[PDB]
Order: sequence, then structure tokens, then C-alpha cells
Amino acid sequence: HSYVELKDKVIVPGWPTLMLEIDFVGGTSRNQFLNIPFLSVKEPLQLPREKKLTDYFTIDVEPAGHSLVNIYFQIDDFLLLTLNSLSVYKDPIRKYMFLRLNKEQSKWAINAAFNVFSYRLRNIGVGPLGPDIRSSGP
Amino acid sequence: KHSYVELKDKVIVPGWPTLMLEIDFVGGTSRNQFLNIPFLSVKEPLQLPREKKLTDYFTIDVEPAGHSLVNIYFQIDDFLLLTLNSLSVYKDPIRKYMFLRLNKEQSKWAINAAFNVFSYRLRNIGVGPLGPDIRSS
Amino acid sequence: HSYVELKDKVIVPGWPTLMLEIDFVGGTSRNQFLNIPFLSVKEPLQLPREKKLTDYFTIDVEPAGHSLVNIYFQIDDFLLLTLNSLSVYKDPIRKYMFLRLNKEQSKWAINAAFNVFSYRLRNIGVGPLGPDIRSS
Amino acid sequence: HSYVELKDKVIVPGWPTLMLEIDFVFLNIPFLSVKEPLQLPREKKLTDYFTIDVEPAGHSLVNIYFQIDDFLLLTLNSLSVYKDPIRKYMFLRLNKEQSKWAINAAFNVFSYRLRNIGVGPLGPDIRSS
Amino acid sequence: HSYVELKDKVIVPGWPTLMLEIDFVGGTSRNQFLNIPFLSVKEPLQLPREKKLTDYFTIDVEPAGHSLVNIYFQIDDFLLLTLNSLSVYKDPIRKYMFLRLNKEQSKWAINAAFNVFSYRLRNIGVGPLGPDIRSS
Amino acid sequence: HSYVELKDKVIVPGWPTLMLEIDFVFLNIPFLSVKEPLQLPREKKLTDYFTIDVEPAGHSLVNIYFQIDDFLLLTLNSLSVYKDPIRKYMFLRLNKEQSKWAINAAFNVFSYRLRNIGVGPLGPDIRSS
Amino acid sequence: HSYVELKDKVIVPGWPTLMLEIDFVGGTSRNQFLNIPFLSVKEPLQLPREKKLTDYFTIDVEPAGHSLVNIYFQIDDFLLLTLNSLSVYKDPIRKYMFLRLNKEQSKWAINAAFNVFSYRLRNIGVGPLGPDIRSSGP
Amino acid sequence: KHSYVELKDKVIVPGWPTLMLEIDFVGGTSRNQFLNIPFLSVKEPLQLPREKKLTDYFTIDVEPAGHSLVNIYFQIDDFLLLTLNSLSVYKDPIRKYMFLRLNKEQSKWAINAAFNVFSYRLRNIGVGPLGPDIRSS
Amino acid sequence: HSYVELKDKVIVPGWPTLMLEIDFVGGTSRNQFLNIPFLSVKEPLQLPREKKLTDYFTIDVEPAGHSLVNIYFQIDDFLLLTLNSLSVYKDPIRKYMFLRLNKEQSKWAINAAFNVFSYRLRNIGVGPLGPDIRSS
Amino acid sequence: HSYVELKDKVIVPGWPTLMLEIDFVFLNIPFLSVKEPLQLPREKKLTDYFTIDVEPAGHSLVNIYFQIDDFLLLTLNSLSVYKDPIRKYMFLRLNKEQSKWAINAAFNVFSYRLRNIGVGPLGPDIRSS
Amino acid sequence: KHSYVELKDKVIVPGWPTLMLEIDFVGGTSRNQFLNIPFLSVKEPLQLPREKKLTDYFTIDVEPAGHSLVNIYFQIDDFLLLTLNSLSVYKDPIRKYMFLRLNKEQSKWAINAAFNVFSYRLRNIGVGPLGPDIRSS
Amino acid sequence: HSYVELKDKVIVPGWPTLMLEIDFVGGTSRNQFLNIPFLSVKEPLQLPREKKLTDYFTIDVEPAGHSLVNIYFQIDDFLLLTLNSLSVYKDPIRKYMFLRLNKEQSKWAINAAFNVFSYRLRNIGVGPLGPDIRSSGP
Ligand SMILES: Nc1nc2c(ncn2[C@@H]2O[C@H](CO)[C@@H](OP(=O)(O)O)[C@H]2O)c(=O)[nH]1
Ligand SMILES: Nc1nc2c(ncn2[C@@H]2O[C@H](CO)[C@@H](OP(=O)(O)O)[C@H]2O)c(=O)[nH]1
Ligand SMILES: Nc1nc2c(ncn2[C@@H]2O[C@H](CO)[C@@H](OP(=O)(O)O)[C@H]2O)c(=O)[nH]1
Ligand SMILES: Nc1nc2c(ncn2[C@@H]2O[C@H](CO)[C@@H](OP(=O)(O)O)[C@H]2O)c(=O)[nH]1
Ligand SMILES: Nc1nc2c(ncn2[C@@H]2O[C@H](CO)[C@@H](OP(=O)(O)O)[C@H]2O)c(=O)[nH]1
Ligand SMILES: Nc1nc2c(ncn2[C@@H]2O[C@H](CO)[C@@H](OP(=O)(O)O)[C@H]2O)c(=O)[nH]1
Ligand SMILES: [Cl-]
Ligand SMILES: [Cl-]
Ligand SMILES: [Cl-]
Ligand SMILES: [Cl-]
Ligand SMILES: [Cl-]
Ligand SMILES: [Cl-]
Ligand SMILES: [Cl-]
Ligand SMILES: [Cl-]
Ligand SMILES: [Cl-]
Ligand SMILES: [Cl-]
Ligand SMILES: [Cl-]
Ligand SMILES: [Cl-]
Ligand SMILES: [Cl-]
Ligand SMILES: [Cl-]
Ligand SMILES: [Cl-]
Repeated sequence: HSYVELKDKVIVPGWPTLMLEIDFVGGTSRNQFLNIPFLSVKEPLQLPREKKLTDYFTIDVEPAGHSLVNIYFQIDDFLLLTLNSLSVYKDPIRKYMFLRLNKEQSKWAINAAFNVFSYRLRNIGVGPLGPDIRSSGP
Repeated sequence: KHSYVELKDKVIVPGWPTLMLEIDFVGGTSRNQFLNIPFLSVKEPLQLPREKKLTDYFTIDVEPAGHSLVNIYFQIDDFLLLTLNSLSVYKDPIRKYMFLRLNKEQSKWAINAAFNVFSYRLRNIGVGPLGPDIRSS
Repeated sequence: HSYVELKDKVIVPGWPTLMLEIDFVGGTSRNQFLNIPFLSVKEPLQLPREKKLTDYFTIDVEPAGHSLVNIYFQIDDFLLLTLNSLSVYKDPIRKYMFLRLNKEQSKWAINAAFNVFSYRLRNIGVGPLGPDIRSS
Repeated sequence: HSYVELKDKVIVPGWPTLMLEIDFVFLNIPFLSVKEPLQLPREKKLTDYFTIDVEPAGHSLVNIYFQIDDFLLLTLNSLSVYKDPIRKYMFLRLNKEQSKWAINAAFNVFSYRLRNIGVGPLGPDIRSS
Repeated sequence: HSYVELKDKVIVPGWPTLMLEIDFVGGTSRNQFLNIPFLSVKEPLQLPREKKLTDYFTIDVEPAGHSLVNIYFQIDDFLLLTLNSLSVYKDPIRKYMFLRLNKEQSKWAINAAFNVFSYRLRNIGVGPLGPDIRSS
Repeated sequence: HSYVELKDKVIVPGWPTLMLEIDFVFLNIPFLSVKEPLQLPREKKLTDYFTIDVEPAGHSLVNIYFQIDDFLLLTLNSLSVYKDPIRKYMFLRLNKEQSKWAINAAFNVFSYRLRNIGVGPLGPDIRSS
Repeated sequence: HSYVELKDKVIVPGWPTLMLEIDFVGGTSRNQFLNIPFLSVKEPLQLPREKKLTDYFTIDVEPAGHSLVNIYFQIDDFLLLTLNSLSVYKDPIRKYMFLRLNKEQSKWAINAAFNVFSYRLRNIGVGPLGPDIRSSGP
Repeated sequence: KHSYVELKDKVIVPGWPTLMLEIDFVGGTSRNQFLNIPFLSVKEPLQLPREKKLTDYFTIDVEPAGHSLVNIYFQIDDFLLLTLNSLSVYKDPIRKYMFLRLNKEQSKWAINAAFNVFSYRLRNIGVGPLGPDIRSS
Repeated sequence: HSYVELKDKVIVPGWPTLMLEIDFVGGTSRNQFLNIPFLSVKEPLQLPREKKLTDYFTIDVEPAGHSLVNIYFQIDDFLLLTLNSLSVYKDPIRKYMFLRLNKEQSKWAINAAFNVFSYRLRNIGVGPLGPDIRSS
Repeated sequence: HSYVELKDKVIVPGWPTLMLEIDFVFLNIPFLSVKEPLQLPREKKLTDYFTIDVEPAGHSLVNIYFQIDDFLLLTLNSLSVYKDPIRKYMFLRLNKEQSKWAINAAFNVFSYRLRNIGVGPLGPDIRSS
Repeated sequence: KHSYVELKDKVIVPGWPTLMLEIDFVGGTSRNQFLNIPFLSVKEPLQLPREKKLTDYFTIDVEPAGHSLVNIYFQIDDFLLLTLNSLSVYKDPIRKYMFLRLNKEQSKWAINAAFNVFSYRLRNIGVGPLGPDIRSS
Repeated sequence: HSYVELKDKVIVPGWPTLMLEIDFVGGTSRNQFLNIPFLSVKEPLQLPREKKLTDYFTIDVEPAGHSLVNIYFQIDDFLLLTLNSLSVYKDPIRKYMFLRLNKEQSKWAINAAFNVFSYRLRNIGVGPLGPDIRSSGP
């Protein structure tokens, strides 16, 4: 297989957001969390409270330059189905993915030597013009 | 259908007074870092009527445009649009539906605040001593 | 006249550096100074006895974008002669000039509404590969 | 001779890393992807092989120039994943914030080292796929 | 006229803060500045281009006790308008005012025989619960 | 809702302690007398449960406001010697010197923790008498 | 039993002083000693050079507030007799006592987490007006 | 029997020149921390005769008043009492036997020095620019 | 007149110290101030309200050798009276004076081409053996 | 009494050392050559025996004055290689740079200690020849 | 045989303009530390002809004189010697072959650079405000 | 035996230099090397690449004052021959030697508590007037 890029275009302004929050080992201050707008979704995600994220969603942080980091992903079939069914951009999710962070995003990941303590997905809702904005594409 | 178009950098002209967009978030992390965006260069200061308020004329909306960048979307009432276009040093740049792009660092901040806007304002900043000489040059 | 750009190329790796230290009105004690590498010079800029860079310079910060700022300057006739004779890049200095700050450096000027409290000159030396680097 | 850039493409996602860490009188910079760990002889130290010079390259950006002795160069070029990127005369670019930090320190480096960073759980799969 | 007290209640938890940074004549390099949280404001106090707080203010430290000191101030007409329009507490600012330093803060003014070297304004932001706190 | 004060009376001489320690970008504050040690689950950390906000409350004094997640609140209220003092929204007052320190740091907290402090030789006798 | 407060009023100005000096674990600089004027005495204390203070006098430092500490005491009968016989205020000493320190006094005790390294009593003499002052009560 | 009475805070009047009591201890810990006590507000500066000295007019005595607080006790000769009362902005506050209270921090310092006074003085401090306007207001 | 030497002996171990803090034009943010123990005094030098040491002093750094520098000063009449009445060493202060910097202290003045940005006065206390030491 | 200088001649090349180390609110000063290591009783600490006072002695140089309790004095005088150099009242001189450092700290010492430094490979031969 | 004689400290006269010798090394360690040596006090500024250069008039050579100290040896052309002697406040101190001694700290620096001179110059420094009053006194 | 001083006078200006470089344990920054001009030599030193310096040349750093250090030396017969034959000052080298460093030289040695990591001899060549200078003695 290969690891396919999850590109920026899966973020569609005005649609609720799925956010991947990452905390690194030795992080003390919370403004050190790496928060990544991950996917725009038609409705918020809800996983079976029984199931854990760690069993359906593996992440891995690697260096990609002198101040860049990439995030690599393993996504279980059942979550890929769920995510593909929520995603506003049409079915962008594959089993093996990655996305590139910019230099600003990468600062704390480089400092913790890519050592991850905890991660999660969080549903982030929309602002006052959200419907208008998504309705307004050219 | 209308379109959301970009208020680009060219609308800031060096030497002219500045209209500054100031946004505060609800649960923004890190202290003493503000979101101050020079918004539009103006020939004369903005002055809204005393009884009416800004949020009757001006609505904003911060959303993500990708895995790192964030845009402020906004809707501008017809009255403030005429006023702002008439004051604007750049020729009539203002439209009813727009956005401006945040930079890499500002995006990070807005993301960290979960895009959650507590308030915002528009403030007049004057010019330094060489201002007159800079615009007339 | 026109305000002509003092561009990045007048900083040449391996030569001592002329630097502009700026303090903005407001902010916090925690705030570092804004420190702008300004000109690569043959040798340290020495001012006449009892003088300061404020005595030959006049600066004015103006926005140039949604997160960008330029610094505009007016440079006195004698300092103009001085900096043109120390400059590594051939005679880059004019009386009316500006330089463009990046989106990091502008952050500090914008939150102070462009208002400078003070500035002064600093001279910076070169490390152990300096001459080697400029030769290459 | 000329100081050639050690470009970002010497970093290969999936393989272990050499982190350049620098204390100005602090920054971490991934430096080189390697096939095996670096470990100098017991009775030498990095500064026997490696000189660092931090230098301004514009009105905001800063480069780190460095000179690599021949023994460290043949060693690093053998361990490197990317094929023989290392030369005697080189530089690398710091970002907007690293630069500022460097400027604030008047470019004075107090110390520096090279540290082996192992890889994540998908590491071997990323590079092998 | 009378010197009216700018009391503690004009600092309101959860709002940005206006601060007065004072340097006293004498003392030591080790001495921290005297930093007095002065006014809670809607937004940061921005001064007109090229101006400083010294240009609108006049301060005078006098003892008020065996280990107590007050700061007296005379506030210029335009800054008076400005601070009364940013104030969170409703219009607390008068032209002639004083504030009472505590027995810790007075220690620093008394050992300098009340003599100020300089002062300037600082603006301080709010943490992650700021708006939450002011709402409650 | 309202931020209620965590008063001094939650400190009971004789019983072990929870020390709030805070590093501004340093102060120790006895925080809560507890019957048994606090120890969070292995895979969480304090800042998952606990937000701190330092704020000026006059011309000299400073308070620390904080928000406590429900799990940490039920946990702390069970261990507490004083009966259920802990709420979701609270503050505590710093002294004249702590305040100054806080002001000098522009109220910026770099880190904070909660540490178990055992008791002295008369500890059990003090509380039991 | 209970632990009885040794109140300020046992300090009678103009009379020599008994001082309790406390040093904490990890104290480096001597201006970190906690010195407490403990009792006013008619004459200086002198314990049998044979006997140790630690056998007749136990101390214990506890928290009492967010920046307050209290000192708790166990006083052997023989020292209580001795102290009661020296004390200017009439017989204030009991077997189980405590006194409250203010916030200023408590700073280094809070920093060492109440961990005591060493303590002692010291006789502190009087100034030039001492007799006049003690003679002058209203 | 006489009594030792308190020289209270009210005898310091803002806007008037200050008579400052300065005490040095023998083995005081911590450097650059002085014991400077503003002592009495005066209409005109104090000036003792050149030949005579302060310790012929003024005697001080630092003692503890409890487990934390410390008082400076003092005895003031009849000549300096007349002089000080005549100079005092507050109406005749000075008596022959007095004390003033030290604060929590100063007590700690005096305790740490074992109350052991090396020397002391009385020094005139002037007024700032608003002084005149503050007392006549 | 002549510039008379303020010699080392006017610093007397065990007494508070009067110090001159100097900032030179140029250099680096990293540069410590040049701090010269200047006079041992009975008590702290207190200046009149609103005044600074620059208001009574005039200084001029000149070289005295291949790595040596002296500081020359002109001292105003009232400050002359003040420092002569606080001096521990009997009346050492004249209107025109100089003091000799050592090869370490001159290093800092020479690299700035003798050019001072500012100076101010500092007062330094004494440790726990101070009076003991001066008595001995 | 008088504060007498602890001169350089109390340092005897070849014999182990007592290093005076001082942290201003950092300097190492060889202090005394000793025949055997110093080790205080378990329940005491240096500052019980030893007071330090840093003081300016000219327009550039600084001395460290110190007072040595009688027990530490008899102990140090027995271990000393040079014969009984130690008195109750003493001082030592700092160099041009140590001084500057001391001045920069407003002479404020945060801590100080005495550390045993063993000897080199020729140590015993140097002193015995 | 000629001799290399010392340019001693006496040739620097306080109150007069300074001729400063500035030396840069090739691989000198430590940043922002320069080798600036005040070289000779002069009545008027030095000004070499525009076409000719310093290294045609002036040659320097840094060597060790022992286990710690280092001397700068130099050779001075006949033209610059006449010029420098005529400008020199001190009476004719310059000869064709000389040296000056470096101090303990400067020696260390020169040693660390392996004595390896990259370039050097002579620069005029003026006088402070009391200059006139200092030399005429 | 005794340890004989290797005095400054063995440095003869204008003649190439032999330099003893010393690095101390815990030295991080290279401007912390102690470099000592050791001997002036008629030609550069060249030891049999087979042989090590450590077998022919032992060094030892000792304290000699509150800010002074001395370096003590053991020099094998074969290197003494070699050094004596190179040395410009006539035959100054003995088996047991020492030299005194000044206070400036001693700073980093005192900081590392005299603990040596590595040392070596390095040949340092001469400047543009070197021959003239050595020819010019009075
Ligand atoms: N995404 C977004 N949310 C905003 C904005 N302004 C206020 N908010 C609030 O922040 C929340 C998302 O972080 C939204 O509430 P809701 O998501 O709970 O409906 C929304 O009401 C904005 O400009 N963008
Ligand atoms: N590079 C990398 N390391 C990780 C990640 N998550 C956890 N780690 C841990 O951090 C270490 C690298 O800093 C690895 O251990 P290892 O180096 O002992 O193999 C690994 O266990 C990740 O996403 N990327
Ligand atoms: N709280 C307290 N602890 C003390 C005191 N004296 C010594 N200690 C020691 O300090 C520790 C608390 O900081 C205790 O150990 P423990 O916590 O392992 O029981 C105790 O042994 C004291 O007076 N009070
Ligand atoms: N208690 C006290 N002692 C003083 C004072 N001034 C000087 N001293 C000296 O300090 C000592 C007590 O610390 C006293 O000596 P004595 O106690 O040895 O008799 C006393 O002489 C003072 O004001 N109060
Ligand atoms: N004093 C000294 N110690 C050295 C030297 N070289 C190495 N050392 C080591 O440093 C230590 C002293 O700091 C010694 O160990 P030791 O103290 O355990 O005997 C010794 O092994 C030297 O030249 N002088
Ligand atoms: N010793 C010395 N070397 C110098 C000087 N100026 C330049 N150099 C160069 O430094 C080198 C010695 O460190 C010399 O080259 P070389 O020794 O390779 O011949 C020499 O050319 C100087 O003034 N003294
Ligand atoms: Cl995609
Ligand atoms: Cl667009
Ligand atoms: Cl544009
Ligand atoms: Cl360019
Ligand atoms: Cl300047
Ligand atoms: Cl109030
Ligand atoms: Cl200001
Ligand atoms: Cl009682
Ligand atoms: Cl009373
Ligand atoms: Cl009162
Ligand atoms: Cl002298
Ligand atoms: Cl001043
Ligand atoms: Cl000579
Ligand atoms: Cl001379
Ligand atoms: Cl010899």
C-alpha cells in the first residue's frame, strides 16, 4: 500500500469541524496541544461509548524537514465508513493517510521529539454565518 | 447566490490612517497575545452613530480553510459599506460579503480558541511623523 | 523623492551586523525588544561622541497588509555618508527609505499600534567561520 | 569552496533521526535521517568534528553554517538514508521564530549536540510501503 | 479641587489591565520595577503616535504612614476622556487623584525617598477564564 | 454560575496536604487537607481536569481562579478532610508577595501541579486530640 | 488533651527574650531561618549541658491556610517547670501548645514543605531602655 | 510612672516635608534592605545644633511585642520635643516616651537582627512637584 | 584647575557603597552594564526630588593606555557638598576629578569608542559582617 | 580583632583541595589544601559554622570576608597542609572577573559550599619530590 | 641589525583625539569581542592618500612572548612614520620597527585565534565634552 | 627529583610555536580550551604516527592559588631528546617540569575542577615579519 495525503480541501468552510487534538509527552501548559482541523462533517461524530479511539485510529508523528512534521494515520474500516459518511467533501478517507503541518504547527512536536502522550477527535461547531457561507460557493 | 470575496492586503496603503479590526476569543490560550488586524486604510476616521452599534452593521465569522489556515468571514450592512468605501483610500474595495485570511500564527491562535469569538471592534489609528511625506511621495 | 527599499541582500552572511533595537509603547516587561538586523558592515558603526542613532534617524512604522508592517526612515546627511562608506553591499543607503518586516516581526509593531517608545543601535560581530563564509 | 544547503529532503519520514539541539547563551532542529544511531568514539566529543556558526541572512532570517571534519562526514554519509547529502561546508535555515531567538542571543551559541531519536509505531510501515 | 481616591474596585477580575511601571532613582540593578495594576479596561490603552504616558500624567509619591505611601496624580484632559471611556467601572477618573500603595509596595518608594526615575504604561491581557469570570 | 472562594478553613492542621505549586513563565500554596493521597490515572494529567487563571483583584492583590472538571471534583471532595469544599468555579487569594511575583510575570503561568505532602511527628496527635 | 494557644501576650516588652530558631531542610542562606520570639523570661535559660533540647522539646510545623503555618509543641514536664519559673507573664506554659505565625513568617516553611532540619532556643538580651519600658506599664 | 504611647500614622501628612527615621542593625541579614521609617511630617526641616549630636537628644529601643510584631521604643529629650512639636504639621503629637509599631516584614527583619541596633538618624526629605497643591487642597 | 584622582582607598570595606551604572552606545543586549563602585558613604545618597545624577555630573571617558581608560568628571557645587559630607574617607571630592578603570573595565569603554549612552546612580548596602569589618 | 588574608600560599600543589563555590543571587575558588577530606557532622550544615560577606575594596576589586566558628577552625587547621593558616576573622581576594560578577550581583550571595577535590595522576609525586 | 622597540602607554595622552588600532582574526572564538587597541594620541586626524592603502604603509605581526603574553610586532614605512610623528601629541615616539604588548585577556584571545590576523585598520576617535578642558589643565 | 620550571623565555618571538591544547571534562564550547604557547621550535614537531602522545607526555593540572593553576609534566626521554633538538632556546626540557598559568588562563581549569578530558601538541606557524623579528635581537 501507500500513505495517501488528506489534503486541505476536505475542510469546507461553514460546515461543522472534526478536530484532532494531540498532546505530547512532557507538555505542561495546554497551549502546547497540537490542534488540527481534520475534516468538515455534515453532523458531529459520535463513536460507540463502548469503543475506544485508540483501537480504530492510530496516529504517528514524523519529521519531514528542519522545522516541519507530518502526521501519519491508520484508520480502521469501521471508522473509515463512519468518517466517509460524515465528510462533506466526498469520501476523502482511506486506510493509510498523512497530512503535512506547517512550521508554526510543528514547534511543540519537534520539542517533545515526536513523543505522543494522548490524542482525540473533538466536534467543533459553527459560527453565525455558517449556513450562508457554505451556501455561497461560486 | 452571492460570493464571499477576499479583502486583500492592497487595501492597506502606507501613510494613511488605519482602521484596525480587533477580535477577542472566549477561551483563547496564552496571555497578552491579541488578534489585531489592520483592516482598511481610510482618508478620515470612522465614526458610527452614537445610538446604533457595530454588530447591527458588521458580523464576523471565523472558520478553518484547511489543516492549518483560518479565514475571518464577514457580512457588512449597506450603510457601513457606503461609509467604508467612501473613506477607503483604495478605490471601493468593500463588498457585502467578504473574508480576510489569517496568517499561520493567527490561525493557530484561532484554532486553539476553537474559533470562538467573544467580541470585536473597529478602531482608528493615526499616522507617524513621516506619514504626510510617505503618502505624498 | 521616494522611499526606496533597503532590501534583505544588504545583509551578507559572514560580516559584522548593524542592528536596530526598538522598544514599543505599551506591552509587557516580558516582551523582548524588536531586533532588526539592518546592515552588514565592514566594521562596527561608531557614532560621534555624545551622539545617539536617534540624532541622525527618523523612523515611522506603517502597516502594509493585514499582518505586515514596513519601517520607514529618514536618514541624516552625515550618517548617510557614514553608512554608505561602511556598507558591504555597494552604497545601498538613501535619505528616504523603508524596510519590510515579516509576519512575525510585524506582530509586535501592530499590537503597539505602530507606536515606538525608543530605539538604539547595536553592533554584532561574527563567529569563527565569518571570514571563511564571506570569502566563499 | 562553498557552503551548500542541507535541504529538508534529507529528512525521510519513517526513519530514525539526528536532532541538532542548540543552546544560545534553545532550539531543536531535525538534522539528518539515519539508518543506524550515531555514537562517537568514547574519548572524543562532537566539537572535535563540528564547528557551528549562526549568521543573519536578511532582515529577519538566520542560517546556521557549519564545517564537518572528514571522519564525521564519511560516518554521517554512511548512516544517512538520503544518499550522501553531507559535505564539508554547509548551512541550514532557521524558521521565523528560531531566527528571532538567534537574533535575541546576539547569535551566541553556548553549546550544541546530536541526539538519536527513535521512531513511532507506524515508522517501519511508512518507509517500507 | 481635591485629590480623589482611585480605589481598588476599579480593578475588576477578568478584564484586561492597565498598569503603571515605575523606576525609582537609586537602588540596585536587581530591583524589580514597581508594577501597579491601575485600571481594568475594555480594551488596551493606545496612546497617540509619538506620545508616552509621561506626556499626559504627572505623578508625585508622598508618605501616608510609618510604612505606607500614596501615589498622587494629575491627569491631562484628553487622557481623562480616554480613560473614562475605556474604564470598566463607570467613569472613575478625575483630574486630581491618588491611589494607596500597600506596605509591601511602599517599601520600594520609601527606600528611594519617593523619587521616581521614570514611569511608563503597560497593557495586560486576560487568561482563558477571563470573560467567563467577568460574566459571573 | 459564580467563582466561590476556597477559604483557609479547608486547611486542617494535622492532616496531609495538597500543595498547589505554580511556575510563572515560583510559588507554593497549601491547597487542600486530604485523608489520602491524590493520584490521577496513569494516562491522564492534571491539565485534563484543571484550568488556572491568575487575575488582579485590586491595586496590589491577585487571585487565582480555577475550573475543576467533575471527576476531579468528586475525587477531591471524597479525599477532603473539610466536608466537600470543592466546587466547579473557585478562586484563592495570593499574599502581598505572591501577588507582586504574579504581577511581575504579567500573570503568565508556565506550569502547575498538585503534590502530596505527608505529616509531621505530632500530626496524628494534633488532629486526634 | 488539647493543644493550647501560646498567645502573643507572653511577650512582655523590655524583658529579655527566649527565641525559637527553626531551620528547614534545603535551606541554604540563613536569612531563611524562622526566628520566633517565644517567651519573655526574667533571666536567660540554661539547660543542663548534659541534656538535649530534642528530648524535652518537640516541635511540629503544619499548614493552617493558603499562606499560613502553625507550630505545634510537646513540652516535657521538667522544661515546663523551668519555663514557667522563668516566664514573666504568669505561668503560660502547658504540655501541648501551638502558636500561629503570620504570612511573612510562614514563607520559607511553606517552601520547604514544613520539613524541619534543626531547631533551638536562644537567649536574646535587652536594649538601653529595657528596665524603664517594663517599669512603665499603665 | 510614665507611659509609653504610640506615635501613630496620622502624624504623617501627605504634601509636607518628611522627617525620616533611619535604623541600621549590627548583624542584619539580607543586603540592600534598609529600615527607613517616615517618622513625622514637618513644616520646616529639622536642624540640630552642630556641636551636639542626636544621641544626646534621642534614644531608641527595638523590642518584640509578640510572636511576630516588633515595636521601636524611644525617649525624646525636652529640647528636641519642643523643636519637633513646633515643626510638626500635626498638632503637638510628640511626647517624652513613645513607640511606633513595625510592620510584619520589618518585624521579621528586626527579629532576624536580634533587635541589635548599630546606629540611627533623622533625615529631611522634601516634596515632589504636586506637594504644594496636595497640602493646599 | 586640575583633574585630581579619586583613588581606590575611598572605597572602605564594610560601609554602604555609592555606585555609577554606565550604559555605552552600541554593543549588545547581552552586555552587562559597566558598574563602578565609586564612593563608600555613611548612608545612601538621596537626590533632591525629581533629580538624577546626570543633573549634577558631567562625565567624559578618555583612553590612558593601550588597554586602559580613565573616567573624567565635573561635579556640581551642591553634589560636591553632599558627597563630601557623606564620604567615609575624609572629604575626597573635588570639582574636577578622574578615576582609573582597570584593564577589564576599560575593555567595555574602548569597544564603544568611549561613548556613553546613559548613566545613573546606585546605592549598595552591606552584608552581615559590615559594621564588624569597618570597626576592625 | 582583625580580618587577616587567607593567602595563596595555603594552596599546595599536589595535595587535595577545598573548593569554595559561591552562587550569587557562580564562582569557584580553591580555598585550602588539605591532608584529608572535610565532612561535617550529619546533623549540621556549613552555615552553622561559616558566615560569608562579599565587599568592595576599590574601584574594581572585591574581597570575601568570612567568620569561622571555633570547631570548624580547629578542624580545618588539623586537615590543612600549610600549617594552621586559618583564623576566626579572614578575607580573600577575587580576581578582576569574579569581582565584576560580584558587583553585578550587588554582592548578594544566595548560597555557598565546600567541596573536596581529589588529585591528579602526578599529584602524589609532585608533593613528595 | 635594527631592534624592535616598544610603543608604550605614555603615547596615549588623555584629552587628545585617539588613533585606534583595530585587528580582526581569521578563526577567533567568542563573538562580539573585538581587538580594539588605542594606538597613539594625535593632534589632528590621520588621513592616508585615497589611492594608496594602509598595508603599503603598515605591516603587523602577532607572536607569543611566553606561556601567556602576546606582542603585536609591526613595521612602519618612512612616510607614515613622519606623518604619525608629526601628528603625535607625545614627542616623536614612532620608529620603523616596534611592538606593543597585549594584556592578559587579549593574549588569550590572540592565542585562541592561533595569532592568525585576517585584517586591521587605523581609525580616528574624537574627544568627549571635557576633552578641551582636560588637555589644557 | 624535583619539578623544574619551564619559563617564559623558551618562547622566542618570530620562531614557529609548539602549543599545548587542553580540554577539560564538561567543556562544551571550544573557547573553553586552554591553549598554552609551550615552546618555540626551529621546525614543526612530527611524532611517529605509530606512537601516541599519552605514552610520551603526561600532564597534570593543580591549583596554586585562589585563582591560579599550575601544569605539571612527565616527559619521556625520547620526546625530551626530540623537543631539546627542536627548541630554539637552548635545551630547556627536563623530565619533570611545570609552568604557571596566569588568572585569565586558569578560569576554565578551576571550573572543571582540574579534570582533564584531552590534550595535544599543535604546530603553530609564523607571521609576515617572523624572520626579521628573530633576526632583530639586540
Ligand atoms: N466557529 C465559530 N464559532 C463561533 C464564532 N463566534 C462565536 N462562536 C461560538 O463558538 C462555538 C464553536 O467553538 C459556537 O457555538 P456552538 O458551536 O456551541 O454552537 C459559536 O456560537 C465564530 O466566528 N466561528
Ligand atoms: N517519532 C515518534 N515517536 C513516538 C510517537 N509516539 C510515541 N513515540 C515514542 O517516542 C520515542 C521517540 O522520541 C519512541 O521511542 P524509541 O525512540 O525508544 O523507539 C516512541 O516510543 C510518534 O508519533 N512519533
Ligand atoms: N509537615 C511536617 N513535616 C515534617 C516536619 N518535620 C519533618 N517533617 C518531614 O517532612 C515530610 C513532609 O514534607 C514528612 O515526611 P513524610 O511526608 O514522608 O511523612 C516528615 O518526615 C514538620 O514539622 N511538619
Ligand atoms: N534588644 C535590643 N538590643 C539592642 C538594641 N540596640 C542595641 N542592642 C544590643 O543588642 C543586644 C541584643 O541582641 C544587646 O546587647 P546584650 O543583649 O548582649 O546586652 C544590646 O546591647 C535594641 O534597640 N534592642
Ligand atoms: N586535580 C586534577 N584532577 C584530574 C586531572 N586529570 C584528571 N583528573 C581527575 O579529576 C578528579 C579531580 O577533580 C580526580 O579524580 P578523584 O578526585 O576521584 O581522584 C582525577 O581523576 C588533573 O590534571 N588534575
Ligand atoms: N603567527 C601569525 N600568523 C599570522 C599573522 N597574520 C596572519 N597569520 C597567518 O596565521 C597562520 C598561523 O596561525 C600563518 O600561516 P601559516 O602558519 O599557515 O604559514 C600566517 O600566514 C600573524 O600576525 N601572526
Ligand atoms: Cl484528500
Ligand atoms: Cl476571493
Ligand atoms: Cl494584495
Ligand atoms: Cl533582497
Ligand atoms: Cl544609539
Ligand atoms: Cl475599593
Ligand atoms: Cl509610556
Ligand atoms: Cl498563652
Ligand atoms: Cl498607645
Ligand atoms: Cl493613625
Ligand atoms: Cl588608592
Ligand atoms: Cl540617577
Ligand atoms: Cl623595548
Ligand atoms: Cl608608559
Ligand atoms: Cl626554562
